[PDB]
Amino acid sequence: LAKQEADLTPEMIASGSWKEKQFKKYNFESLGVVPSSGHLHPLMKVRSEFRQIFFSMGFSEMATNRYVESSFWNFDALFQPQQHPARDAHDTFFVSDPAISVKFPEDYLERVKTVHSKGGYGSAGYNYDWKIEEAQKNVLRTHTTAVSARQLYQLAQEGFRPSKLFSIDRVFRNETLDATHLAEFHQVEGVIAEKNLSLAHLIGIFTEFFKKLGITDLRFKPTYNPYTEPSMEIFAYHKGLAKWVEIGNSGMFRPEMLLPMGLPADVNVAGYGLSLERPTMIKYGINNIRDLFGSKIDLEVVYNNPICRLDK
Amino acid sequence: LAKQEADLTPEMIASGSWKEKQFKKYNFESLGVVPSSGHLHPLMKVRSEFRQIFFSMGFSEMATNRYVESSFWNFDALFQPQQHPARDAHDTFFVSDPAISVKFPEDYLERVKTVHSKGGYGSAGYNYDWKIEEAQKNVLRTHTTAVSARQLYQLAQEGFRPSKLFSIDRVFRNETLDATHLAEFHQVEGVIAEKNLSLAHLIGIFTEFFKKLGITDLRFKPTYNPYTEPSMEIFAYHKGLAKWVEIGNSGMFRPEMLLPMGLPADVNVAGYGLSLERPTMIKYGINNIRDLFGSKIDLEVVYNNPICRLDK
Amino acid sequence: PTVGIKKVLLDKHFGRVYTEKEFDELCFEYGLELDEITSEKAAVEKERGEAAAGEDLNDQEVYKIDIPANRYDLLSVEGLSRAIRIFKQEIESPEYRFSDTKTRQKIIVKRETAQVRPYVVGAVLRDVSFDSDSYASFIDLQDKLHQNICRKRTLVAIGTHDLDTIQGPFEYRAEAPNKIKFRPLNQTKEYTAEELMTLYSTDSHLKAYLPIIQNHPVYPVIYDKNGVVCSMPPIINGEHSKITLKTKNVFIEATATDKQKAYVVLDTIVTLFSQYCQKPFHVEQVEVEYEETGEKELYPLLSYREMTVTTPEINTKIGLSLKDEEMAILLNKMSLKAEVASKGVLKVVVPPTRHDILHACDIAEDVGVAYGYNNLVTKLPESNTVAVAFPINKLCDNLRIEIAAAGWTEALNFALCSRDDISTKLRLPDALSKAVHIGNPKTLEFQVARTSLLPGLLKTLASNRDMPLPLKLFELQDVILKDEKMDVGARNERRLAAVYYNKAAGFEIIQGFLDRMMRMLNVNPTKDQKGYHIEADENPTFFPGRCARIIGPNGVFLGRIGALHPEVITSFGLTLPCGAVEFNVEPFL
Amino acid sequence: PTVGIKKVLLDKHFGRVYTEKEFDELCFEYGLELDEITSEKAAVEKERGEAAAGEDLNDQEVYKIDIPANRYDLLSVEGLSRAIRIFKQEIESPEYRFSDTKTRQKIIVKRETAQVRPYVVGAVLRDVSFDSDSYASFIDLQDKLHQNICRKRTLVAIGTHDLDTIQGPFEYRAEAPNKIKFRPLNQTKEYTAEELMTLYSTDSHLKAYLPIIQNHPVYPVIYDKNGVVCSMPPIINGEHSKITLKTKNVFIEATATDKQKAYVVLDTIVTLFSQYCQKPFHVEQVEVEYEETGEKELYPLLSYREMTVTTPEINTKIGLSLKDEEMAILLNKMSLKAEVASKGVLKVVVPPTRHDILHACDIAEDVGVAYGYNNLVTKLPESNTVAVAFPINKLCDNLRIEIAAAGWTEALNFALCSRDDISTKLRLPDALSKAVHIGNPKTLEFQVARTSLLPGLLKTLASNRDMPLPLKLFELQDVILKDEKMDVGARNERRLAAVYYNKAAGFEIIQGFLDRMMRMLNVNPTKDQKGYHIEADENPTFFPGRCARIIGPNGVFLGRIGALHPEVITSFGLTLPCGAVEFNVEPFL
Ligand SMILES: [Mg+2]
Ligand SMILES: [Mg+2]
Repeated sequence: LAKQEADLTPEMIASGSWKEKQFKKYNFESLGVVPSSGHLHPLMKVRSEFRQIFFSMGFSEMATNRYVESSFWNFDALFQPQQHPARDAHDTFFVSDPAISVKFPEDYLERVKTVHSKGGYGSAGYNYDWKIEEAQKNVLRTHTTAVSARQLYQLAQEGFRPSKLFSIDRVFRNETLDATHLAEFHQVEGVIAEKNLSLAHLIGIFTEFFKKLGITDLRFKPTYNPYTEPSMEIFAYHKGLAKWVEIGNSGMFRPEMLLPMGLPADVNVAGYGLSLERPTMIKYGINNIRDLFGSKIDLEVVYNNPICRLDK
Repeated sequence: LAKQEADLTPEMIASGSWKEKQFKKYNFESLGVVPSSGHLHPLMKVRSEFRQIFFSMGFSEMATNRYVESSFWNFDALFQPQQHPARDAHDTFFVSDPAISVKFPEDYLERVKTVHSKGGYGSAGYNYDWKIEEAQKNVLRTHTTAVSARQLYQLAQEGFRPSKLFSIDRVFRNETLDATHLAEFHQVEGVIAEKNLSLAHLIGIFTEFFKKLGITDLRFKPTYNPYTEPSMEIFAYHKGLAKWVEIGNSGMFRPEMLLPMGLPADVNVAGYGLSLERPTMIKYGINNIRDLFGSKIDLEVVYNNPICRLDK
Repeated sequence: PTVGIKKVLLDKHFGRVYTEKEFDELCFEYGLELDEITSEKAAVEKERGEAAAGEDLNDQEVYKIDIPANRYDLLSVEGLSRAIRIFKQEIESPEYRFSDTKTRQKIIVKRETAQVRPYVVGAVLRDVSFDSDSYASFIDLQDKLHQNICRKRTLVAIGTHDLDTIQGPFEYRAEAPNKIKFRPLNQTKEYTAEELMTLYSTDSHLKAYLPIIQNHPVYPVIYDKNGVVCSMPPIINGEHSKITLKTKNVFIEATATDKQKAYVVLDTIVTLFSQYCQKPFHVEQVEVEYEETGEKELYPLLSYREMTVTTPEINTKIGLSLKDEEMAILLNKMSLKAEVASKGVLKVVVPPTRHDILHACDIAEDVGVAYGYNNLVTKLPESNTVAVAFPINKLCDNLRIEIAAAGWTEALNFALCSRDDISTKLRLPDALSKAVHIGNPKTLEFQVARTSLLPGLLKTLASNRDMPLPLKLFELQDVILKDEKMDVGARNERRLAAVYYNKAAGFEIIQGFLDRMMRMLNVNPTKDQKGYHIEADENPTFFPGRCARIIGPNGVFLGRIGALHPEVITSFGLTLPCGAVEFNVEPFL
Repeated sequence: PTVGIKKVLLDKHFGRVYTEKEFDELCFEYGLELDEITSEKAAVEKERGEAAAGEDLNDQEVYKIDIPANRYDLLSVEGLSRAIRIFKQEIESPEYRFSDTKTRQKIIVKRETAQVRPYVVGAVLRDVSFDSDSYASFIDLQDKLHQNICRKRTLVAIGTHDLDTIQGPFEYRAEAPNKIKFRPLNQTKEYTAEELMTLYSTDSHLKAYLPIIQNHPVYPVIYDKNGVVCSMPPIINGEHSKITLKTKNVFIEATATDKQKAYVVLDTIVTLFSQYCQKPFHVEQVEVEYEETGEKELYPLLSYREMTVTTPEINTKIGLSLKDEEMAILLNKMSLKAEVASKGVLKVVVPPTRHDILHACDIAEDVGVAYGYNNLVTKLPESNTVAVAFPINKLCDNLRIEIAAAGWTEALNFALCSRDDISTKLRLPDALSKAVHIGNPKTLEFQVARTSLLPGLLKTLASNRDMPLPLKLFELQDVILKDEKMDVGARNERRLAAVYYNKAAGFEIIQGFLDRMMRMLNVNPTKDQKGYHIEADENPTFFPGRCARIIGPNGVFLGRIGALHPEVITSFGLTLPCGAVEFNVEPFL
């Protein structure tokens, strides 16, 4: 062919010789050179979006860099009896070194022991012998409600004021090698504490929260949770399978884990929560979670990842 | 020297020959290779930070892609008389093509004309002959209060509810070639509308807003503004010059530009505002604004720009 | 807990045949969940894998139903059907009473038993009428209780015997291992404790229960009057006291170290299966006395617990406006007998079948389930608490983060410019017909408002010409266009523009940027009206043969891309080839 | 408006000598602003530039004071000093009245004047006592009024004449240009209208005022009884009626097309300079009649305006709790005479010097200025309306955006790992002394919690080994460490780690990443205890001679950086050189 370069040389621009020579036809059906870019993680993008939503609704972030936790805050402070299937060693990691924690607020621990072993505050308890040596043990936290209990106790000690808090962090559960679930997963939780709070207010709050996620119609089913009463489970219609699918849960904490802290009798604390991997898998169309989390992650999924338009 | 390469070859790692040959001493006083990165603009970073602060305080963003505006909304709707130095052609750009806008809400325009030419709603007016041909002309907006007036009228038409709004966009002023100021600048404004609002509430609101900016102690000075009464100007102590420096302004809109819209007599609308270039210049240590805005921008400033830790 | 129940058994107990959808809706209303449906033939066929096919069992369907962990009376069809039928207001809630008997059974506890298993309770069911299905249900209930609440038989153990095959006041001893010898269940010859442990060491089902009392110096044991080993808890029962379908009287006993769970388990068992008695819902008591202390107790308890709640608190916690009588009637559907004492105060009586009611909040959840969670009127938060962003700004911010990640630097320019920049330098003589003109400028630079973002980027390149190559600047901002249909005659359009300045500015370099920007917006390169594409075009401001027009979804024109004309380059002072792209981003909103 | 006033004149009028700081504080209290201080000698010296030095004027200092645009009585020292002294409660507020006179001046308006300048007002000041300074102030006030409110004399024009040099009832005619001829001010020979326009065409000061009435067929003119041209507004006055220091009576007139601004200007002028009269604060009226209509008016007005406000509205708008009497006394300091009628209702009388009080809100601003804006008790918003982020998360997010911009891909790994990964593969035999051990793992992979982020990145590299090079992964997450001083014995530390995997992994490539990360955190590479640096170190997990320790501000150890040992590479399955860096990011918080 002729001098038909894909571009004009600077000499041609300077001398004005571009009007005497032909140029090569360009194939407009092809694709260009892919730029070398830096990428984020889809789970981190979803976490940032959730944080922005919580900030826009008026929630203050909590400190959740407390993976190792004593059994007192994780179980006993939440009114889970020591001899029930909830506190089983089959699904909870136990720490051997260090094994025990010794320093606790004595008065609060005494009140917790009294409510567990004899009852009170209009309750009946379990009339079993509460043992301190059981609460001494250290475990990896199975849920973020321990941090919420710590924050509520701290708020009650220094005077009460209405509050809205949220947390998004890892939790650990003891599971065998399978594909249904992993040993660690990120849990999103939001807590609202104020006077004369009702279940309808909570319904409206998470209805608004899910409306910002692109979900409009919701249904509710009764369920059971050890530390919340009443409790419910949220379902949304899915057109890909044409059926109702569970999406999250909520509930109001029991008075037996609030009055010993010191909160006023007129204050109701409610909360709701969900996971983080399920919405990400639904949005981005991901089948196997191990392709996204862990050492077996597929980087091609990370590279070709669009922005998080979760409202779409 | 010896085979003292700066690195081990993959052959050396595979064959384990790294323990028979010396390596070259590395100068730890030097610097490494600068990565090729993409950069943002400091003004855009500051704008994003301001947007996040406004969202965290509960303000809803407004639509400000309306550079060209009729003189009715820009001046007449804000109760600025047509024969006063405020509406001078010396500092306002005027549009020649297109020149006029014809479609206005007739009833609202009639009420505005009545209040301008005769007075009412407990006011005295200016008893001058209001001319529609003056309001027909199109200008480039000199402030973002026109968008606020549009939003307030729309809110009043469809029923009132407490609201918090904000806007950050360009405004235009007619200036000669100098160094003190430019013809365009970004103006940050926030508006709060609710029942029985007081000046103390506004003081608290912008006190919190500036506390998130790293400014603690403030002082107030009386000032004059055509469409707000009472009005004030905010000063903060500066240690670099050891003197008090003006940082922003605030005020509550006049009843003569609210009652014709249709707002209830019990609703008070307040607002505050500031610029965007001054905090950026103070934070990043920039002397000449033209090195940051316009076609004469210095890219070395953009490249070596740290993140916006405005709370620091 | 998961309970498998035959479909025909469900039809018999409920009284009507339910389809799958009706039963699923009924489960959704109450809180249960229909996990799976599988015929018992197919259940055996695919229980250990479809290869191990077993069709020797019933071909009737079996439903797997999930039960709440704190509900104990829903572990068998007898309690589940009763609860559901009371919920739908089919039958009246039963009442449990004590049957008068002049001769009560007696258990005497020895002192040494305080070392291992210090607590024991018991009850008697009289005139039973077991059949093929009720016996299997009776065994399954014990299995579930031993697997869930008894904590793998570590805390509580249950034993059942025939009351007629044995006789006399029973004794609970803790003799030495070598002092006990009897014939085990399903065994021929007799064994001692050590022989029994050796025999069951290699077993599978009973292997795990051995270490419970393996290391203790003494073993628990139960004897009748005539020195017959009734059972050796918690390991196995006695063959002489085996219970079969011909039995008419059952003696139930529970040995435990935790006293409360024994009460719960005994009450659950004695209430679930008291209907099969010849006199329905009637049990006789058993007396237990401890020799060490000399105290006497009677079992079972059948505890009805009285609570006092307040209506305003329930309404505030739930978010309703129910009256006293409405709340009482609503609670009557949940097996709770509620009675109004005065205004705002309600007296509730919890039956023995409900051992999960500790606080008033449990009653509140009951009154919320009876009313229905989908009939609550929500109350949304106030508008001035939720902040809504402007959608185009949010999209632009998210896109700009990715643009920076790609390696492009952001710039900023003025909105006002001169006529020569947007008309003559761009080789567009007619461009002035669409721009907005300014009447009174103070300089020969603010004549018109910009219609394209290219001149700003080109001038910024001209200013910073001495910086090292390549220079990759971008800008996404508004442009002003004339539109007659608008209120004022002009409108703002958000556009994204980018340039690539270097000694070589091939079409591929900027085409890749376009492709990446499209990928980040989740639009695939397809020609089927759902994706974007490009096609050849002619435009004065772009070099011939290197200009293309961008068509987005639904055949919408978006912008342009290509190499700039040499005259456009020289009109801004530049001297090197530059590639450019500019397109609208409002359609993607 | 900016007003320049001599310092000695300020001292004379105020009554006491103020220092610069006292005057600046006084301005800050009331709302003014002291722009600049310059002696009139220096003012002339540097007015046109320091090169054009003029020292022929007074060496006394002159203050430049900024005046609010809606305040008209503060345009001269006479009004400014009066307002400030009333504000500080030094003197009583003056009262303006009318002086009785049996012979009033008269102005007769002709019909043709309705074509150009249809409105005229007037007043007379009697028994004036002007001196050197008051005359200059009188001229300066007229200059300011003509420059600001009169809109460059387009709307209103002011003229002053000596009442004794002229006599007779005045007439306001609109004769033709060729019908008027007189001697202009500061001129020798007489001129006509056309000659006057030709003469002033090339002038500078009067050039701009000509096009006001240049094209009209007729020109305004004022005549006395004896056919003497008093003035030709709005161009110039008559030489015969010039006013000098010897004048004892002044006639002030205003010609306008806008009727309200004429009232405002006349009231301002007649109130500011009524103190210099032999009878202070007393003016006599002038009658103006229109021939076309036959109506008669008297001027000036001296309008006292009565308003009725409500105390609760003022308190709600301002945010106070003042009583009625306190608010009245507070308003009395702002030249307003306030009187209480009943409870919650206040009657206010605005004097003619205040022509900026239109609505009650103006009174509210007055009551807020008198009280003081720094004495208001603020009321902060509720805590559950403001959202506060966790600082480390915010810093990490902002830093991660820049890390992505640099070209590094993010990864994610598990928190739990095995002993071999963190102890043996990293060539750290003692590393187990600091880790946290797990008691009951279900697999040989969850023995301990991770103490370093390197194994996760290395395993992720191993999985994706087949992807094209180079691979640049990063991760900033928490690690668990054992600490005895903690509540539970362990703590979480946020660390940032990054790797660079390629056939060549020079120290420079990762050192540049470290430098960029430090730059984005605003820390310079200095050795003066305020910046970061690196120095040689020995560590088993890094290759000898390529390991360094990072020292941050205040000599705080941060982490490590360098090339990994070949054994560490081979222990994870990798086969190519890799560079790594890991450091804490909590000190930068
Ligand atoms: Mg319940
Ligand atoms: Mg005022």
